[PDB]
Amino acid sequence: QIQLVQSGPELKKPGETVKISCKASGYTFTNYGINWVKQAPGKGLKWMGWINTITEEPTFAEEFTGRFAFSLETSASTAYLQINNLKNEDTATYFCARGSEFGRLVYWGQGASVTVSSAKTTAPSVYPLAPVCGTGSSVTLGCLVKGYFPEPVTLTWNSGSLSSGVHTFPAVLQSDLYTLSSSVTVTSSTWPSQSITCNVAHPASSTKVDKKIEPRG
Amino acid sequence: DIQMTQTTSSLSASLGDRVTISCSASQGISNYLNWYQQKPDGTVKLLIFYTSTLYSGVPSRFSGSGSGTDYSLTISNLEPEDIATYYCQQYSRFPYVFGGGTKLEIKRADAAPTVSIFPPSSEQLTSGGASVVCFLNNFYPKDINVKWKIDGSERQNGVLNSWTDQDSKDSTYSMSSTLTLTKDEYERHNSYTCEATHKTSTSPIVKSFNRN
Repeated sequence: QIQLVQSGPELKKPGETVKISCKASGYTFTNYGINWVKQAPGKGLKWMGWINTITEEPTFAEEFTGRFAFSLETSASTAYLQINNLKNEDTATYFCARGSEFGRLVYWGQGASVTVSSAKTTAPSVYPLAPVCGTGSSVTLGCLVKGYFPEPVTLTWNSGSLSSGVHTFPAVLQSDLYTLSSSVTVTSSTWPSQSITCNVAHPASSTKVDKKIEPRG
Repeated sequence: DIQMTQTTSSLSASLGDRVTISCSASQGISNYLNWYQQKPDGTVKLLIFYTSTLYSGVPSRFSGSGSGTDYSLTISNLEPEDIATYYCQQYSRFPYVFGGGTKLEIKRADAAPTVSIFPPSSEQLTSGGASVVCFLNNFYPKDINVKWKIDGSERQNGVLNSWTDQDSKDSTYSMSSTLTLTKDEYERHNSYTCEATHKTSTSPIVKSFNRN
């Protein structure tokens, strides 16, 4: 039952303040300290520091002194991470892990994503990608999801009934907005015989876009 | 503070074989080193602590050794659920430092990429946009280059690339190269090609179309 539950994702502008919580349960909170680990998107793990749950004393690393602060409320068994004057470099996922003997980090949290950007919430523009007017045993279709914010987005084919032969590519940033694409490869006899529909859901803007791939002509 | 460097960021090996991950330290850390596993979904769990000792719940196929400045994580036989990124962590001195990380990937036979080019959607053109998407699916190894030629001229600016992780089933890779540009820039030419240079072929794979 020992688990660490953090807060949800955060969307902040450059210069603002963010506070990340870390709910502890299943054990006596004052028995172990809490660590904080930073991970920039596409990069490795970086140990920020830890805080003693008895003395409330933080211990920061090299590149985490000045704008960072560890705090906790023992009456609620929750540790807090705070970053002041947010910068673009702070855009990362922040983990919390319970400290133990032999200097190990155990019972990690699910991580709290923090995105520092000036971009507003934008619904994705979903476009269908049909192949050129022309041959072959298989045919590849595509679906473009362009210009949305923030993450995540969910893309399915034919409401899930089409799972095999699907390649959904990771979102790529472009002018403070995300862009995603997906490809599906099926036999040449099933399309345009059956209908291939692209399903894109963006919960951040409550958007559910269906998009049939129609042949060019 | 101590610098922890894992000399190999990427590592390929077949399933069922023995794999070893090296972890070097700038100074002696007296066997005070731990190992962590981060699954592709993001979850992090402890595997080995104090060089050799396994953690509770960790399969017996895992093991750790080394002393002084050089340490290693070893899997007797590689399993499909072991495909993840492994980080080493020292704790001899504060502050604690993680390694660069080593991503484990499965080795397979070389495969030629299936290239597919897609002209701008008619719906996108009505909004002033014109993204030329080029798919390169199911290939091996991971290394591959894409070249965009427009009317015979190489286009290097405005290219958006995305690579997927190693495929769960056939252990292949895929890339999505998009040529993002406006409708005006699109209607200035007509010959849009997508060249794919790969290990499996001496001559590049070309996919093109026209605005005809």
